Amino acid sequence: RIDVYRTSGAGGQHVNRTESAVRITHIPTGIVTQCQNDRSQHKNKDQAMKQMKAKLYEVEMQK
Amino acid sequence: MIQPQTYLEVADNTGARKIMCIRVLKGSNAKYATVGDVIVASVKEAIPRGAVKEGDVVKAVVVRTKKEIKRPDGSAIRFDDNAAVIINNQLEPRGTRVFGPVARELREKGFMKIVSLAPEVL
Amino acid sequence: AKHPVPKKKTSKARRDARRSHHALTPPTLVPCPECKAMKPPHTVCPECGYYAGRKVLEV
Amino acid sequence: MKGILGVKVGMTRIFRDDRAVPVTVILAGPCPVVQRRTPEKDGYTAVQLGFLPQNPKRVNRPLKGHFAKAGVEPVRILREIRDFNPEGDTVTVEIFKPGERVDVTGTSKGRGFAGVMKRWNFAGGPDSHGAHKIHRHPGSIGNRKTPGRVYKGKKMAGHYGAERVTVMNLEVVDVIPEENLLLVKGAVPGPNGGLVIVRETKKA
Amino acid sequence: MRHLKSGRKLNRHSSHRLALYRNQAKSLLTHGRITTTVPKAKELRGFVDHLIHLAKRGDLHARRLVLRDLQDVKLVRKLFDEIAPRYRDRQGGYTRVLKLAERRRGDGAPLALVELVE
Amino acid sequence: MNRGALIKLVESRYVRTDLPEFRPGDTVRVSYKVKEGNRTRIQDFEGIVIRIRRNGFNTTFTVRKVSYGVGVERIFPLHSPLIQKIDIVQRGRARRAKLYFIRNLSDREIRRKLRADRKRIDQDRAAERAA
RNA sequence: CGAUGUCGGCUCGUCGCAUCCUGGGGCUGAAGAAGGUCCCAAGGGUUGGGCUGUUCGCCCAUUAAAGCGGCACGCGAGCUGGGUUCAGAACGUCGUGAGACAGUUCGGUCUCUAUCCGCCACGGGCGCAGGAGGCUUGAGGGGGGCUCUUCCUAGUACGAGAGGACCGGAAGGGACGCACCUCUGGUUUCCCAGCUGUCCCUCCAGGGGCAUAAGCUGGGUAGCCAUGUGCGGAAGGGAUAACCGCUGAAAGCAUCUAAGCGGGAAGCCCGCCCCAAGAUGAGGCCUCCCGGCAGCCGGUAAGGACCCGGGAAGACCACCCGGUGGAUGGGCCGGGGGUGUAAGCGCCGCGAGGCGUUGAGCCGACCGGUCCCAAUCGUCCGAGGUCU
RNA sequence: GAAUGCCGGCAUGAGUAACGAUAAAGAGGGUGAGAAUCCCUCUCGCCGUAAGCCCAAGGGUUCCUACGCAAUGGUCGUCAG
Ligand SMILES: [Mg+2]
Ligand SMILES: [Mg+2]
Ligand SMILES: [Mg+2]
Ligand SMILES: [Mg+2]
Ligand SMILES: [Mg+2]
Ligand SMILES: [Mg+2]
Ligand SMILES: [Mg+2]
Ligand SMILES: [Mg+2]
Ligand SMILES: [Mg+2]
Ligand SMILES: [Mg+2]
Ligand SMILES: [Mg+2]
Ligand SMILES: [Mg+2]
Ligand SMILES: [Mg+2]
Ligand SMILES: [Mg+2]
Ligand SMILES: [Mg+2]
Ligand SMILES: [Mg+2]
Ligand SMILES: [Mg+2]
Ligand SMILES: [Mg+2]
Ligand SMILES: [Mg+2]
Ligand SMILES: [Mg+2]
Ligand SMILES: [Mg+2]
Ligand SMILES: [Mg+2]
Ligand SMILES: [Mg+2]
Ligand SMILES: [Mg+2]
Ligand SMILES: [Mg+2]
Ligand SMILES: [Mg+2]
Ligand SMILES: [Mg+2]
Ligand SMILES: [Mg+2]
Ligand SMILES: [Mg+2]
Ligand SMILES: [Mg+2]
Ligand SMILES: [Mg+2]
Ligand SMILES: [Mg+2]
Ligand SMILES: [Mg+2]
Ligand SMILES: [Mg+2]
Ligand SMILES: [Mg+2]
Ligand SMILES: [Mg+2]
Ligand SMILES: [Mg+2]
Ligand SMILES: [Mg+2]
Ligand SMILES: [Mg+2]
Ligand SMILES: [Mg+2]
Ligand SMILES: [Mg+2]
Ligand SMILES: [Mg+2]
Ligand SMILES: [Mg+2]
Ligand SMILES: [Mg+2]
Ligand SMILES: [Mg+2]
Ligand SMILES: [Mg+2]
Ligand SMILES: [Mg+2]
Ligand SMILES: [Mg+2]
Ligand SMILES: [Mg+2]
Ligand SMILES: [Mg+2]
Ligand SMILES: [Mg+2]
Ligand SMILES: [Mg+2]
Ligand SMILES: [Mg+2]
Ligand SMILES: [Mg+2]
Ligand SMILES: [Mg+2]
Ligand SMILES: [Mg+2]
Ligand SMILES: [Mg+2]
Ligand SMILES: [Mg+2]
Ligand SMILES: [Mg+2]
Ligand SMILES: [Mg+2]
Ligand SMILES: [Mg+2]
Ligand SMILES: [Mg+2]
Ligand SMILES: [Mg+2]
Ligand SMILES: [Mg+2]
Ligand SMILES: [Mg+2]
Ligand SMILES: [Mg+2]
Ligand SMILES: [Mg+2]
Ligand SMILES: [Mg+2]
Ligand SMILES: [Mg+2]
Ligand SMILES: [Mg+2]
Ligand SMILES: [Mg+2]
Ligand SMILES: [Mg+2]
Ligand SMILES: [Mg+2]
Ligand SMILES: [Mg+2]
Ligand SMILES: [Mg+2]
Ligand SMILES: [Mg+2]
Ligand SMILES: [Mg+2]
Ligand SMILES: [Mg+2]
Ligand SMILES: [Mg+2]
Ligand SMILES: [Mg+2]
Ligand SMILES: [Mg+2]
Ligand SMILES: [Mg+2]
Ligand SMILES: [Mg+2]
Ligand SMILES: [Mg+2]
Ligand SMILES: [Mg+2]
Ligand SMILES: [Mg+2]
Ligand SMILES: [Mg+2]
Ligand SMILES: [Mg+2]
Ligand SMILES: [Mg+2]
Ligand SMILES: [Mg+2]
Ligand SMILES: [Mg+2]
Ligand SMILES: [Mg+2]
Ligand SMILES: [Mg+2]
Ligand SMILES: [Mg+2]
Ligand SMILES: [Mg+2]
Ligand SMILES: [Mg+2]
Ligand SMILES: [Mg+2]
Ligand SMILES: [Mg+2]
Ligand SMILES: [Mg+2]
Ligand SMILES: [Mg+2]
Ligand SMILES: [Mg+2]
Ligand SMILES: [Mg+2]
Ligand SMILES: [Mg+2]
Ligand SMILES: [Mg+2]
Ligand SMILES: [Mg+2]
Ligand SMILES: [Mg+2]
Ligand SMILES: [Mg+2]
Ligand SMILES: [Mg+2]
Ligand SMILES: [Mg+2]
Ligand SMILES: [Mg+2]
Ligand SMILES: [Mg+2]
Ligand SMILES: [Mg+2]
Ligand SMILES: [Mg+2]
Ligand SMILES: [Mg+2]
Ligand SMILES: [Mg+2]
Ligand SMILES: [Mg+2]
Ligand SMILES: [Mg+2]
Ligand SMILES: [Mg+2]
Ligand SMILES: [Mg+2]
Ligand SMILES: [Mg+2]
Ligand SMILES: [Mg+2]
Ligand SMILES: [Mg+2]
Ligand SMILES: [Mg+2]
Ligand SMILES: [Mg+2]
Ligand SMILES: [Mg+2]
Ligand SMILES: [Mg+2]
Ligand SMILES: [Mg+2]
Ligand SMILES: [Mg+2]
Ligand SMILES: [Mg+2]
Ligand SMILES: [Mg+2]
Ligand SMILES: [Mg+2]
Ligand SMILES: [Mg+2]
Ligand SMILES: [Mg+2]
Ligand SMILES: [Mg+2]
Ligand SMILES: [Mg+2]
Ligand SMILES: [Mg+2]
Ligand SMILES: [Mg+2]
Ligand SMILES: [Mg+2]
Ligand SMILES: [Mg+2]
Ligand SMILES: [Mg+2]
Ligand SMILES: [Mg+2]
Ligand SMILES: [Mg+2]
Ligand SMILES: [Mg+2]
Ligand SMILES: [Mg+2]
Ligand SMILES: [Mg+2]
Ligand SMILES: [Mg+2]
Ligand SMILES: [Mg+2]
Ligand SMILES: [Mg+2]
Ligand SMILES: [Mg+2]
Ligand SMILES: [Mg+2]
Ligand SMILES: [Mg+2]
Ligand SMILES: [Mg+2]
Ligand SMILES: [Mg+2]
Ligand SMILES: [Mg+2]
Ligand SMILES: [Mg+2]
Ligand SMILES: [Mg+2]
Ligand SMILES: [Mg+2]
Ligand SMILES: [Zn+2]
Repeated sequence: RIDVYRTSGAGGQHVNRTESAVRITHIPTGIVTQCQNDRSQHKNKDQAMKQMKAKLYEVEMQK
Repeated sequence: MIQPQTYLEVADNTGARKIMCIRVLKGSNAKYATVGDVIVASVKEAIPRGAVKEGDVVKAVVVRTKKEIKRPDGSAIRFDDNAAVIINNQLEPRGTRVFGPVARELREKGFMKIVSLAPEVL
Repeated sequence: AKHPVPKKKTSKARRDARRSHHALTPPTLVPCPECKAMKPPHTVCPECGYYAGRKVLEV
Repeated sequence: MKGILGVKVGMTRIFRDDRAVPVTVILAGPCPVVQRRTPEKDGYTAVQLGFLPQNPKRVNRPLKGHFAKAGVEPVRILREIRDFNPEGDTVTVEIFKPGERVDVTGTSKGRGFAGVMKRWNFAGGPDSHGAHKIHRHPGSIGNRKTPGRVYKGKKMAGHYGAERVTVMNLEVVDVIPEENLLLVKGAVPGPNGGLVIVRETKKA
Repeated sequence: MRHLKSGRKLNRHSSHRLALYRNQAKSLLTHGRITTTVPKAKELRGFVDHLIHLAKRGDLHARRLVLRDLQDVKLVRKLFDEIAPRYRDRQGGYTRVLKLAERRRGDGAPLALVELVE
Repeated sequence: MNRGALIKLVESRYVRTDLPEFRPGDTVRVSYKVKEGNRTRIQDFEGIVIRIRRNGFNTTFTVRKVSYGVGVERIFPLHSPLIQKIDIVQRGRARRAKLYFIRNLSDREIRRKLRADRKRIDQDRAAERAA
């Protein structure tokens, strides 16, 4: 369940009217993960898939 | 007139001394609880080793209000404090006794246990 | 606020049309039964000082 | 569809079965029927009723000819009750019995030029936290370039009250014929001395 | 809304309005007739009538009541001894207001005379 | 018409004449009809009258008492048909019409501030002498 | 780019329906209750709070539900300015450096007057072929539209049990809306009382001003009010949506449809409340008025306006009442109501004070009465009725 | 005919905002062509470690008196720096 919203902090106008930050919440696992580094919503969504793969790889490892 | 943030004296011996109303249980958005209404409250002060402790989230029924209560006979009654008796999910008192008088409004709303336990019903 | 300002000069027509309610009404006067001078009703006649058929004021 | 004209006299409470019941007292009768409207003549059914007695010295000739044509002395107020045709020539409080339900029409109290908070129960603004000269203001009245206008019927400040208001389904608590008094439970529009109309309720 | 509210404000706060009436009352009772604005004159009547009615009573108490407003012993002596007897058989309506025909030049105010009745 | 006399007329049927006079400050016992389940009984309420709100028939009064450690105030319509009787149990002398101030007073201070009204007590004894 | 103010909040909403709830329905791995899934349905409703500038999101307590979106990701000539986008300063980092960072941190001027459209109200003008005073019809338009719990039916149907109805009744709530002030509870700018300091009148006593634009305190009528009181959502009628049918061919059977007919939603149309004949398509009913030269001049009629006393009417205007053949306002009188035993005198006490006279005195609005004062006296408009 | 051109004149906003501390005014008499605004009297309020008095700096006849009110005085003016 990919959520989208506006980035937080510095940036100017192009951070006030832009939903550039993403949050990918996995429904069955309950793990959440966000990103807001780059100005692009999908350069952040790339990151959020990456980190999200990482959190599941951690949990399936912990089993 | 009880609402969220309102502190109530607890007029039982469950061990709670003061509770803070956090919801009035009367539909989706009742603004105020009066005598005979049920509330959810947080226990803010309680004496040691009571049945209830500080931080507990309880239910209670209002037995006295400082805002006067109007009756169909045109009279009214008013108390010096706002007080409640802590109850379980069956509207039964969790304590063995209740202190101070309580309003007769309780009788018609089905709080007989509490009414009989009270030293006076006014 | 942000200092509202007229968008267009008011035309001579529209300016004058706005004044279509500005004409004065003449004063309402009645004759004084004593000295027959015109004066406003319900006031003491300033010309002879009578009101209600009696002398009230020195003239 | 019975009805009568009346004046609002005041409020009290009476005691009925150990209950305090709030009432407005209304001096309703007696009303002479001074004209009947017929389908054949007027296109509809109604009775023009009179109330209260008036000084002939203040009644001009046209009104007098209207009064004279009917069997009636001059009256201060003429009003029609729709779809009502009393057999008699005079309507009194006797037409209502305790327990019947009535609609009462009156002129509400005037508040003159009323604010958006009083008129329409708007929330106004904060009274601190930086609020600047808008404590009782309406706030936004629109959107932006689309639609670039304000809706008809926008709730705004303006005159409020001194208007026709009908409160429906009021209980007749008592009727006191020797005084032409009607006791109605609860509240009736308008001031004491106010002219009201009492009708059989349209509620079932 | 002003529904059924009695009394004029005359654009003065509580104590100024009070001092206005007293001062005018003093002025009326001294000269028997004054000119003021129509509204001041209308409002004045009731205030002075009351003072006169106390003077008709004549007792020490009334003298002390009236003194609260008039403050001047001699004027009250005049109120009780000279003015008051002229109204012994008259019940109220001790003053009279009549409107003047010409307005004040500087501010257009309509004027009236206020006078003690004969 | 006389709107006031009209209201007085409507009120006349419900007026009580049997109740005794008291003032703010007196101690009074009010015998009140009370309903419990399917029966009615009489329950006594005794306390200080701290307020009489006058409006003819619509007069009401307020009685304050301490009950099992809790202040209680009842407001009674002076002409309520639910009042069996009122008993004057003591006459107090106050120097004002509304005794709200006793809400914040100790019992000792109340007793001090509200001295026995000896005049009205003596008067009471003068009556209750029946011929 | 000779300027289209940029997040979020607040205020005010309105619209869409891909419907969160309520209403209707089909299928169900639908026994019942409760769900799942899809169809119809936008009428109304869609909570309070902790965190963070936050939108978002998480959490607490509830709920019938806590819908998703458009409107310059609505709304700064409506407010906020916490976040972003100035100048100061600091951390981390980069750079020899000056300095720099969709990195962070503390701080940081948001502009009284609306011309036009638009909107909320209120008038003036003319029109509605004669002129006037009343009472109305309703084309058209707006408002309103929510919902829960409990009990009876009935612990019946269903069910091994635990559980537990359809339909039909009854009671009581939540929020919202309109109106009201009898009750409850506010305010009550001088209605009453108490008190301090000071100056004054007149030494005592008794008072007055000032301490706020009430000096402070205790109360407080009317009016205006909600927290208080009454009432509203409908009922019912009509046509429908999905859906369920009756009869029934094309197509010998079959089919709710091709001809017909029926049932069927909080929705639509009426019904309820309010506006409303500038409805120029200007409606209807009742009553009153009848000389000089499709024009014009004058004086009138029915009536109206001016002027005045006023009003729970009101910014002005308007509306309503009254104007000496009158109770309209002020006074005065009675009652209500508030305050709570005035001054003066007497008695007790050395005194502060107490007691009596005394529920006294004072006393705005409320309910009335009374011509005492003031609405004196008057003035001006205003029909002579267009043609087939 | 345009340069947010230059100089001058006159419009619109508009009889609109405002008339510059909420310390406060009222009456009688006089003057005068004209008076809420000038003179006088009484009443009322405000300041009183000043909003009173004295000195210096700066200003430079504003001082006093008589006669005046076109302009100056944010209204008026017979009054006045
Ligand atoms: Mg940057
Ligand atoms: Mg962008
Ligand atoms: Mg408390
Ligand atoms: Mg703790
Ligand atoms: Mg703890
Ligand atoms: Mg206790
Ligand atoms: Mg500003
Ligand atoms: Mg503005
Ligand atoms: Mg332009
Ligand atoms: Mg312009
Ligand atoms: Mg012209
Ligand atoms: Mg012109
Ligand atoms: Mg009865
Ligand atoms: Mg009004
Ligand atoms: Mg407002
Ligand atoms: Mg409202
Ligand atoms: Mg409101
Ligand atoms: Mg309202
Ligand atoms: Mg709203
Ligand atoms: Mg709010
Ligand atoms: Mg706020
Ligand atoms: Mg507010
Ligand atoms: Mg600010
Ligand atoms: Mg402010
Ligand atoms: Mg548009
Ligand atoms: Mg109106
Ligand atoms: Mg009902
Ligand atoms: Mg108003
Ligand atoms: Mg008003
Ligand atoms: Mg106001
Ligand atoms: Mg009045
Ligand atoms: Mg006035
Ligand atoms: Mg004022
Ligand atoms: Mg002014
Ligand atoms: Mg003062
Ligand atoms: Mg006095
Ligand atoms: Mg005049
Ligand atoms: Mg009354
Ligand atoms: Mg006794
Ligand atoms: Mg005692
Ligand atoms: Mg006690
Ligand atoms: Mg640009
Ligand atoms: Mg431009
Ligand atoms: Mg809103
Ligand atoms: Mg749909
Ligand atoms: Mg459904
Ligand atoms: Mg289903
Ligand atoms: Mg089921
Ligand atoms: Mg489906
Ligand atoms: Mg909907
Ligand atoms: Mg809608
Ligand atoms: Mg919706
Ligand atoms: Mg929430
Ligand atoms: Mg918050
Ligand atoms: Mg948040
Ligand atoms: Mg915070
Ligand atoms: Mg977040
Ligand atoms: Mg929870
Ligand atoms: Mg925006
Ligand atoms: Mg966008
Ligand atoms: Mg967009
Ligand atoms: Mg914003
Ligand atoms: Mg804007
Ligand atoms: Mg704009
Ligand atoms: Mg700031
Ligand atoms: Mg900041
Ligand atoms: Mg910050
Ligand atoms: Mg710069
Ligand atoms: Mg370095
Ligand atoms: Mg260097
Ligand atoms: Mg850079
Ligand atoms: Mg930076
Ligand atoms: Mg700072
Ligand atoms: Mg910063
Ligand atoms: Mg701004
Ligand atoms: Mg304009
Ligand atoms: Mg325009
Ligand atoms: Mg018009
Ligand atoms: Mg024409
Ligand atoms: Mg219609
Ligand atoms: Mg139209
Ligand atoms: Mg409609
Ligand atoms: Mg049973
Ligand atoms: Mg059975
Ligand atoms: Mg049912
Ligand atoms: Mg049912
Ligand atoms: Mg209900
Ligand atoms: Mg409500
Ligand atoms: Mg009242
Ligand atoms: Mg009240
Ligand atoms: Mg009250
Ligand atoms: Mg009051
Ligand atoms: Mg006084
Ligand atoms: Mg005082
Ligand atoms: Mg007084
Ligand atoms: Mg001392
Ligand atoms: Mg003093
Ligand atoms: Mg002296
Ligand atoms: Mg003394
Ligand atoms: Mg002084
Ligand atoms: Mg002062
Ligand atoms: Mg202070
Ligand atoms: Mg007070
Ligand atoms: Mg109070
Ligand atoms: Mg409320
Ligand atoms: Mg209801
Ligand atoms: Mg067919
Ligand atoms: Mg049907
Ligand atoms: Mg229906
Ligand atoms: Mg419904
Ligand atoms: Mg009409
Ligand atoms: Mg109408
Ligand atoms: Mg018409
Ligand atoms: Mg017509
Ligand atoms: Mg008026
Ligand atoms: Mg008239
Ligand atoms: Mg006349
Ligand atoms: Mg007479
Ligand atoms: Mg009168
Ligand atoms: Mg009178
Ligand atoms: Mg009394
Ligand atoms: Mg005494
Ligand atoms: Mg005494
Ligand atoms: Mg002695
Ligand atoms: Mg009295
Ligand atoms: Mg008479
Ligand atoms: Mg005349
Ligand atoms: Mg040129
Ligand atoms: Mg060219
Ligand atoms: Mg040029
Ligand atoms: Mg130039
Ligand atoms: Mg210019
Ligand atoms: Mg101009
Ligand atoms: Mg003007
Ligand atoms: Mg303007
Ligand atoms: Mg203006
Ligand atoms: Mg103006
Ligand atoms: Mg101004
Ligand atoms: Mg102005
Ligand atoms: Mg100035
Ligand atoms: Mg000024
Ligand atoms: Mg002034
Ligand atoms: Mg003179
Ligand atoms: Mg002279
Ligand atoms: Mg003078
Ligand atoms: Mg002083
Ligand atoms: Mg000193
Ligand atoms: Mg020098
Ligand atoms: Mg110079
Ligand atoms: Mg010189
Ligand atoms: Mg000279
Ligand atoms: Mg000059
Ligand atoms: Mg001059
Ligand atoms: Mg000048
Ligand atoms: Mg100047
Ligand atoms: Mg001169
Ligand atoms: Mg000089
Ligand atoms: Zn004359």
